[PDB]
Order: sequence, then C-alpha cells, then structure tokens
Amino acid sequence: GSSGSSGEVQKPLHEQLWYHGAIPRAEVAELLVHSGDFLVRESQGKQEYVLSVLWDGLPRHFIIQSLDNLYRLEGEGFPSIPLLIDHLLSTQQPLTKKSGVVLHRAVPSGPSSG
Repeated sequence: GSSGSSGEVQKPLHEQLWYHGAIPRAEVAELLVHSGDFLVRESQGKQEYVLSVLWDGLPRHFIIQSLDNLYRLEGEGFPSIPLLIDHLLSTQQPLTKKSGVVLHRAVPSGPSSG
C-alpha cells in the first residue's frame, strides 16, 4: 500500500494526540499507565498548559513556563509546545533535576481520532 512522511513536529498543539484539552485530573490518571508516559492538559480558567508525566508510580504535573516567547521547564525552550516536547523525546533530557523524569512515549486521546 502506502504511507506519508512530513515534519509532524510542527503540527499545532490542538491536533497533538497527547493534547487531551482542559480535562480534569481523574481522566488524566487513566491515561498514564507506565513511567515515561506523558500528556498535556490545559489549566482550569487560566490559559496555561500543564505537562503531566508518570514516573516512580506518581503522575507528576509540570506547569509549562513561557517568558522568552519560547516555552521551557529547566533547560532550553522552543517557539512552540510540540517543538519542545519533541526535543525532550529526541535528546532524552530530564524534565527537572529535582525529579529526573524523562518522556518516553505520548498517550493518545483514544482510537476516536489521531
């Protein structure tokens, strides 16, 4: 048959398989099953994204920071959320020295779309 090949890293955050939206914490907990599993949710009211990843048996929450027109958490940043997430998935740098958590694979919304 066939398949396609493109620069998916530039895809808008709104279509990212790991962008479940402003969903509550109970829903989030049912997505991450293993260490390295990650997703992005939007904050309640306030327009700020939150990366949630599982490690050691505790789903962590990392409020994404934005300042230099780029988003980051402990090291470098990028002009967009997917660009940064893709980079950690690429270079395997830890999310924060204080925890040492790394991203191994994204968790999809469900078989509904993607």
